[PDB]
Amino acid sequence: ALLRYLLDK
Amino acid sequence: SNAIPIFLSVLQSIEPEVVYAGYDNTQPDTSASLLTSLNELGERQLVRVVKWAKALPGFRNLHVDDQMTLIQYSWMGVMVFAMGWRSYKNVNSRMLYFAPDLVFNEQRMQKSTMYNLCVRMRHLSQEFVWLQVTQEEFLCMKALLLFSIIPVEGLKNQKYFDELRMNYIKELDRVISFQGKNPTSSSQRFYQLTKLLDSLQPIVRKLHQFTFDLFVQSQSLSVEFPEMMSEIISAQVPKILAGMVKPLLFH
Ligand SMILES: C[C@]12CCC(=O)C[C@@H]1CC[C@@H]1[C@@H]2CC[C@]2(C)[C@@H](O)CC[C@@H]12
Repeated sequence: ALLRYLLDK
Repeated sequence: SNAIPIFLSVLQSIEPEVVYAGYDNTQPDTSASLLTSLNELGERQLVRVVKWAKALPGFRNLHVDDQMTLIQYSWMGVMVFAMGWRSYKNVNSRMLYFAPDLVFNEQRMQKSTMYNLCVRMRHLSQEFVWLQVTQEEFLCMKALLLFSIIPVEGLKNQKYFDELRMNYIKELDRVISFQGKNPTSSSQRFYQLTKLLDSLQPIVRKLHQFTFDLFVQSQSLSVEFPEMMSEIISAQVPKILAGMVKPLLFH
């Protein structure tokens, strides 16, 4: 998560 | 692959804006205060690095797993390179311009407990001065740093990465010749700038060792790591130190 959260935005 | 005046337009348009560390410059500097601020600065910059990478043409066409891999492994190099550029443009590489509110003189380099790494980073900044790096060269070279470190077992779609990286290498090659030189002077310039990029890797490796040391001792040293910094440093940095990645050089 988190880095994945930013990439999915 | 993409027109030279257009490339520079795209790279200029997506270039991250200035970020401040939020440091209290009225306080007395300690090792913990300076290193925590650098950690906080890295988290703030990392958010911009993700937004920047997503706008780099071709990057988001990679499998999302490879996109994660690239950012996780190359964020150190991208930030250190941009820091060297900031120090070149703002203080003629005489000090380390991490942020407008976090500039390292010799005193802060000593109290940071990574004095020798700071010296190495100032030497990198001085190369900008000696080479007179253009803004156009800087932007192209920084984009290339996203393609500088890969897993030893490769990426999910290694072949597409290979061609995209070759493309961005060609963009640098075309930007240098776009600026008026003879082909001999352009060939030397390409070698100089790619050698400059390769010289980043020993510095980055020492920084990865140093940040993992701080992370291990963060509680005892009162050095705080923000959340996303902690997630990458506790996951991908150990793999780096275990030799599970390979740098992609030019020389
Ligand atoms: C990338 C940063 C923060 C962003 C920048 O301008 C370069 C600088 C290089 C040292 C780093 C720092 C982030 C935080 C780090 C990783 C500390 O943990 C140890 C060395 C630091």
